[PDB]
Amino acid sequence: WCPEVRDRAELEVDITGWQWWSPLEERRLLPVRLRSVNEVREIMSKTQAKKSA
Amino acid sequence: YNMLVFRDPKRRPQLSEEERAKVVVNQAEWPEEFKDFDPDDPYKNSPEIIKGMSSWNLFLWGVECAFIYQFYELVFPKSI
Amino acid sequence: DIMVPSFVYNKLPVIHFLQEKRAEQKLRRVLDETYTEWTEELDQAHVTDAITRSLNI
Amino acid sequence: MQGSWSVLKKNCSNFFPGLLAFAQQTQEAYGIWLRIYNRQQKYGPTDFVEQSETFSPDYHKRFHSQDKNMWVDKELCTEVSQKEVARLMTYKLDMWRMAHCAGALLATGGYAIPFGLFWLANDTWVPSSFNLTGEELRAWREAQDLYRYRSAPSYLTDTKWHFDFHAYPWNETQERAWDDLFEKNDVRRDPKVVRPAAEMYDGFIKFELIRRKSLRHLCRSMNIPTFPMLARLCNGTRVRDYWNLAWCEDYMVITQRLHESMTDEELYDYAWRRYLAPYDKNLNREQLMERVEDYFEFLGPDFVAHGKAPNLVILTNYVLGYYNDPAYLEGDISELDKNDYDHLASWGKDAFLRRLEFENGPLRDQVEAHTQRLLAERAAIAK
Amino acid sequence: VGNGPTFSTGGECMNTCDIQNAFPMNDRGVRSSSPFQEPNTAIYDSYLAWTYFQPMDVHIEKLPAPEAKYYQRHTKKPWDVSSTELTEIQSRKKYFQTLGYLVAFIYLYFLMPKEKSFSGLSGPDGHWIMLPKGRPELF
Amino acid sequence: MLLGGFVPRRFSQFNRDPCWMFFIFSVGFWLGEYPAMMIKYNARDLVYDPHRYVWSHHDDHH
Amino acid sequence: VLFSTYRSSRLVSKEFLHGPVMRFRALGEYYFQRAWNGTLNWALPGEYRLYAVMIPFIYFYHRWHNDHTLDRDHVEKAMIMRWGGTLEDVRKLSAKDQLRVRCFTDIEKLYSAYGPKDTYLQPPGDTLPGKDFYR
Amino acid sequence: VYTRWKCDRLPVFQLKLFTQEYPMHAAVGIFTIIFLWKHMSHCSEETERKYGWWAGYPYWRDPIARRNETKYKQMIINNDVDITHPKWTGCSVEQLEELSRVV
Ligand SMILES: CCCCCCCCCCCCCCCCCC(=O)OC[C@H](COP(=O)([O-])OCC(O)COP(=O)([O-])OC[C@@H](COC(=O)CCCCCCCCCCCCCCCCC)OC(=O)CCCCCCCCCCCCCCCCC)OC(=O)CCCCCCCCCCCCCCCCC
Ligand SMILES: CCCCCCCCCCCCCCCCCC(=O)OC[C@H](COP(=O)([O-])OCC(O)COP(=O)([O-])OC[C@@H](COC(=O)CCCCCCCCCCCCCCCCC)OC(=O)CCCCCCCCCCCCCCCCC)OC(=O)CCCCCCCCCCCCCCCCC
Ligand SMILES: CCCCCCCCCCCCCCCCCC(=O)OC[C@H](COP(=O)([O-])OCC(O)COP(=O)([O-])OC[C@@H](COC(=O)CCCCCCCCCCCCCCCCC)OC(=O)CCCCCCCCCCCCCCCCC)OC(=O)CCCCCCCCCCCCCCCCC
Ligand SMILES: CCCCCCCCCCCCCCCCCC(=O)OC[C@H](COP(=O)([O-])OCC(O)COP(=O)([O-])OC[C@@H](COC(=O)CCCCCCCCCCCCCCCCC)OC(=O)CCCCCCCCCCCCCCCCC)OC(=O)CCCCCCCCCCCCCCCCC
Ligand SMILES: CCCCCCCCCCCCCCCCCC(=O)OC[C@H](COP(=O)([O-])OCC(O)COP(=O)([O-])OC[C@@H](COC(=O)CCCCCCCCCCCCCCCCC)OC(=O)CCCCCCCCCCCCCCCCC)OC(=O)CCCCCCCCCCCCCCCCC
Ligand SMILES: CCCCCCCCCCCCCCCCCC(=O)OC[C@H](COP(=O)(O)OCCN)OC(=O)CCCCCCCCCCCCCCCCC
Repeated sequence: WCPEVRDRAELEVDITGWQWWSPLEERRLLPVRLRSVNEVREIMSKTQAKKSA
Repeated sequence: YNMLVFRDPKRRPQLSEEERAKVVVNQAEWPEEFKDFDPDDPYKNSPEIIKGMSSWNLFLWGVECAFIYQFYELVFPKSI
Repeated sequence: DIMVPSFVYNKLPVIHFLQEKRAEQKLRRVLDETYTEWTEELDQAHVTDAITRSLNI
Repeated sequence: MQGSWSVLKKNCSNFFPGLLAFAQQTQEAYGIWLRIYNRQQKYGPTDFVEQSETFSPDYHKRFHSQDKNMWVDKELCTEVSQKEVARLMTYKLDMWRMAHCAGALLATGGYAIPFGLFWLANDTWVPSSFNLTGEELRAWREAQDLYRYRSAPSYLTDTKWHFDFHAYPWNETQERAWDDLFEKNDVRRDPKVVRPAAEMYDGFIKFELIRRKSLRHLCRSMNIPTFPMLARLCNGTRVRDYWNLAWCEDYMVITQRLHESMTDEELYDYAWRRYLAPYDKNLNREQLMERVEDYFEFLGPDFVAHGKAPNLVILTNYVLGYYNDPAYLEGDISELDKNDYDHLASWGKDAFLRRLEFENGPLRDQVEAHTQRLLAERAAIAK
Repeated sequence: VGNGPTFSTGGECMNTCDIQNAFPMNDRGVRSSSPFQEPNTAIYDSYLAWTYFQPMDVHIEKLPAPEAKYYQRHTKKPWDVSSTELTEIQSRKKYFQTLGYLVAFIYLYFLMPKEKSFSGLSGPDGHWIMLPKGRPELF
Repeated sequence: MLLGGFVPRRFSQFNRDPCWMFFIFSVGFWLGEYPAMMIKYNARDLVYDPHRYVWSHHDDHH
Repeated sequence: VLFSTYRSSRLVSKEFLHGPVMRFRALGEYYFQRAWNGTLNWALPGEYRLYAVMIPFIYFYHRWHNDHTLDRDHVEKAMIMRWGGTLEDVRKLSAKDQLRVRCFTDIEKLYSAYGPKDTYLQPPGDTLPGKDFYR
Repeated sequence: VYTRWKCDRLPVFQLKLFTQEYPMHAAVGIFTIIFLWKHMSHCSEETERKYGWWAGYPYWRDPIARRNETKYKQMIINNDVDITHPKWTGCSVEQLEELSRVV
């Protein structure tokens, strides 16, 4: 019932990817999180200014 | 505690002292198996697997098995 | 029967976490691209002015 | 695809007509290749004709270099048409498989006959010429697509895992390109967003440094026979030749806009030879055109300007991403209401399990407080 | 609550492992033993520390069942075997293997005599094989 | 790896788990075989083989 | 075409011997599939009870094999060589005599290198039979 | 998705493992097996007597002699060998009869 994880793990192991830690990808994705409303307001203002100019 | 090399695991505390002090203990809700619970002897009140079968009885059973293993040929020897 | 299964089982948590983060990233990108477009329409005052001029006033 | 008796009968019936058609195609393709080779030798760059050597920086092993050993003949349309190039590519695939089978036959004498029976029972490694009707051709294409589905995910996973484990992207745009490159075919990938991955991987690995296992996976995904694989510079040469022909045809089509005038079936075949459009997807002309335009966009303006395509590894991954179907999920959600460890219910809980339940259960705070207070009292008494 | 197992840990403590970030942290500050959220995760201190999760009866707001269209993916292939089917196959195979190994162990350690016994009462003394037959010219 | 499990606090608790019951039975066998050997092999009526000097492993391996 | 290379080609139904298999898996899982059962390279588990149960059983069956199959050969050789050099000569004795001889062999085994050497070295002047008794 | 370990059957996975994953190791192992069976697959009767028996060679019945006797009897009977031939004995049949009458 979580097929993507299963397929990725099985393929990684079948291609000699035994290791179970990926520090680099985690570092790229660790700080990802849904933004707050104020952050959304700031981003929308930035986009509107960019479109205007 | 330890029994030879086997050490009894201990649960790490998770509550702080302030929160812990506010906890009200009610042993009435606890199961009869664990009342007056003691970390140094948590299985004192635990039920026996077989009623009336003591640890010493099993120890003596093993000793008797050894005695049989060593003495049976003395009483019922067999030819080559 | 023993080794590959164990290493797959070890892999599962990290992959699950990374895929959840990836989906959150997709949702965040979807939200971030939304901007309200305020359109500008010809002011009716000029229309009124042109109407007056047509009257020869 | 697994072998079957029906396919065995089909191939046995069409064996000799298939051989005759293969011989005719061999003559035609030899003519086409003679024209192309003469043109390459006459007008080719000095490095391409002289076969300049490019060695790895670690073990100094020679391999084809994309920039030097690959050349796009922009003026090939004068001598050779697009259809001739497609025919040559198809014949190259069929000839590769036939040559491997013939080598096995010559090596093992008459002992390859049962292996031949196994071979004719499956359409995976038989030539296209063995199909004399539309239904047979459809089944053969289905078998090829099945093999591609079987092989491609391993290649994609190899590439992605190696890069992610041993390296990370430099900038955010590269991160986005890398992440979106390996998405499933159910979503549409923007070639402009994905292109920087080519330069990033050129920084990591070029086609001249491709490893032998990754090469084996790629050749599997391209329906290229791999046994005997041998050194990596043989199937590597096959891959280089096939993609050089594909790039020449792509330049011809882009310059002459032939795909717009190309018919539906020919367009589908053109996309298929690029590993963009599976036949089992039942794509229409709109989807085929979208995929072909995305492929051309991924090639980039520099391809037309100078005949330089992006990194071949990344290009192969991008095109094979269309065979990376979403992971299968079958079964109604109601199945999640069941239990998996009912067979253990008869065993119950032992003393240790009861202790764990008591300590970590809803009464955990009370037990923790009582235990800590008792320990503190005992420590105070000891002191 | 039942006695069933949970997501395997390997006897590891997730608050100090190399992939600890992949395990969610609860209010008490104890990282979960699984990618799932666990409220009552604990740590036990033997010679080495190990994390534990005790199953309990907890109610969770259940989102209504979606449609099959939005979560079913019919990309199954003839070579594909599901994890449940694989588990069934391996369970049966290991059951039969266990029976065979049990029989073999019994025969070896309680019935099979050792070869080349001094008295000759038990076990074979060896013999020759592949001897020529019907080849008078050989001699 | 010796991480956890039932651990009886003293002898009397070995009967609180079947596995430790079997363990204590085995320990009883182990320790009680020694007194049996003491009694059997230090018996008054035990007699050395008269023909013990006829043959020995020492001459065989030599 | 004759045999499938894929494990998916089933030879039996999914429900074949479901119950016994579930019982066997219940036996396997109850003690092993636990957080504290962390193995060291799959060979050394973390559950104490596994050691407590398996060490005695292994020792018991190994000892039974050694006593009834391996040391028996040495005992029989001693009996044969010391009492005629032939199996029939030994069988000419009574069960009690064989018991005495075998227990003397056990004595010799227990002494090993840490004991008196008169058990195999004949002191000068001893009246007991020598090595050439049966020759 | 397809994986060799999960989808292929055991013999197929074995062949794949020892042909495309550890082929050199398999080749070396086969070489060593051939060497062992070509140079370390013989045991003389004296060696068997010295070390070939758990408690020692039981000279009182000489099972090696019985084994060789059975071997030679079987060979002679099956192959129809005339052990009285001059080459085996080094003398003519008449000389053999004369010797038999003498002794
Ligand atoms: C009787 C003796 C037998 C001896 C034992 C043999 C044992 C078996 C071993 C295999 C033998 C060959 C089998 C037949 C192969 C078919 C012919 C062929 O080469 O096909 C092209 C094709 C070339 O592949 P490629 O990757 O495209 O080549 C890249 C080049 O850059 C390509 O260059 P390019 O890009 O410029 O393109 C050129 C292309 C352009 O042309 C075209 O595009 C037109 C098509 C041309 C090729 C058509 C091939 C058709 C194949 C099918 C034939 C019908 C089969 C019917 C089966 C059913 C029958 C009932 O034309 C070519 O393909 C020319 C290739 C070069 C010629 C190779 C032949 C050399 C040997 C023959 C001469 C021998 C002389 C002996 C003199 C003796 C003196 C004492 O061949 C292959 O697919 C390769 C073979 C695959 C199997 C390999 C197995 C291992 C081999 C190890 C050999 C080691 C040495 C021998 C000792 C072995 C000890 C263990
Ligand atoms: C008339 C025709 C036209 C003319 C002729 C034309 C030319 C024809 C020839 C060329 C054809 C080429 C294409 C062939 C394609 C098909 C290949 C194939 O076999 O596919 C698998 C094929 C099924 O294919 P499929 O179902 O279509 O699936 C294909 C998929 O795509 C799956 O695909 P995949 O890629 O996953 O599968 C690949 C798989 C292929 O492999 C397999 O799948 C394994 C096949 C065998 C499995 C057997 C399982 C059953 C075992 C039973 C055991 C006995 C049971 C008890 C019997 C009791 C009987 C009383 O793995 C491999 O490729 C491994 C390659 C290994 C290479 C080995 C190289 C060794 C080199 C040695 C080292 C040298 C180093 C250098 C040394 C240098 C020193 C100087 O397998 C079978 O059909 C199984 C047949 C089993 C037969 C019965 C069992 C054996 C019977 C033996 C009888 C012996 C009698 C004599 C005894 C005498 C005693 C004294
Ligand atoms: C639980 C227990 C179960 C039972 C277990 C049984 C016991 C097993 C114990 C040991 C197992 C491991 C042994 C490993 C040994 C070391 C291997 C090694 O070092 O390999 C390095 C290396 C690794 O191979 P690779 O190319 O890198 O990739 C291998 C992958 O498997 C390629 O995979 P891929 O995915 O990349 O490609 C897949 C696909 C890709 O598709 C294709 O490639 C298209 C189709 C290609 C067809 C074949 C083309 C061949 C072209 C000519 C090759 C050169 C010939 C040289 C001259 C002839 C020498 C004899 O290829 C295939 O489907 C190949 C089908 C082959 C089917 C045959 C497999 C063997 C089954 C048994 C049949 C023979 C039984 C004999 C004994 C019994 C007799 C009564 O080997 C080679 O370079 C291959 C050289 C092949 C030379 C020819 C064979 C020499 C061996 C003696 C043959 C004797 C024939 C006797 C006939 C009958 C006489 C009565
Ligand atoms: C049942 C059949 C049994 C058969 C047994 C025979 C052996 C197997 C047969 C063949 C099996 C099929 C597969 C073979 C391997 C394929 C390799 C491959 O993929 O190559 C692709 C490759 C094509 O790629 P490419 O891009 O065109 O060029 C490669 C790049 O240059 C690559 O660029 P790169 O960057 O890699 O450049 C480096 C490259 C550069 O090399 C090349 O690639 C160039 C081609 C090779 C040149 C080799 C000759 C070098 C000069 C020799 C000078 C000797 C002087 C001695 C004077 C003595 C005076 C008394 O490699 C080297 O540097 C290696 C040099 C060789 C070093 C040899 C060291 C040996 C040490 C010996 C130790 C002691 C031994 C024991 C004691 C002995 C004494 C008591 O193929 C070749 O280049 C040539 C392939 C030749 C295949 C072998 C043909 C076999 C013919 C057999 C005939 C006899 C049969 C007897 C039968 C007996 C009864 C059964
Ligand atoms: C119908 C079968 C094929 C017929 C022939 C076909 C055409 C020819 C094929 C190729 C011939 C190669 C010739 C030699 C090339 C160069 C190498 C060399 O120097 O060779 C020396 C020598 C050959 O002598 P020669 O040079 O021809 O000249 C004679 C000299 O005068 C002798 O001078 P010497 O001083 O060297 O003599 C010492 C001794 C030297 O002999 C040896 O050292 C024997 C070495 C055997 C190597 C086996 C390689 C494969 C190993 C696979 C992995 C096994 C792992 C461990 C498993 C343990 C538990 C089973 O020589 C012999 O007496 C040779 C007898 C060889 C008999 C081979 C029988 C193989 C049985 C395999 C059983 C596998 C059971 C697996 C059960 C699994 C169940 C789940 O040994 C070998 O070549 C050994 C390899 C033979 C391979 C044959 C083809 C594959 C196997 C087919 C039969 C399979 C039967 C399965 C039965 C299953 C029962 C349950
Ligand atoms: C190719 C033969 C050509 C000539 C015709 C021979 C017909 C003989 C009569 C057969 C009657 C019983 C048939 C029963 C069904 C057999 C189905 C079968 O072959 O399945 C193979 C099966 C393993 O199947 P699996 O690999 O898991 O996947 C199969 C799907 N691809 O494997 C098994 O489970 C084993 C099943 C064995 C069944 C008996 C096979 C006997 C074959 C004898 C051939 C030799 C000639 C016999 C001539 C007889 C004349 C009277």
